[PDB]
Amino acid sequence: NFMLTQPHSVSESPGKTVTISCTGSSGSIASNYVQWYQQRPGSSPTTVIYEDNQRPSGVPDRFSGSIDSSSNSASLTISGLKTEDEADYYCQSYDSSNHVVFGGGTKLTVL
Repeated sequence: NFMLTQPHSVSESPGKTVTISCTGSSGSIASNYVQWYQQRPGSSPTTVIYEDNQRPSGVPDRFSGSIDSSSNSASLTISGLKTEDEADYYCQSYDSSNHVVFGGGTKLTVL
């Protein structure tokens, strides 16, 4: 029953850098690839990271993904924060049965 744990909320001011973490529980974060999605209200999720740290074409380079095996976590880091970045973010991976697992989500507020 691999699960992904995310904090509810983060906030930061425009131009600064914010980090959203996603910690593996009942399994290792490194066993399967982590994706990150941006999602606005009533809209489908947008991929901002796949395969732990790959950006889809078009996604600004201020979005970066990483893995910290020592904390069993993955992180989405957003630098040079913009107002348009205010949104929900979900990490996502797979359990030992290759079924999809989502983090609980984080709301980013740009102050």
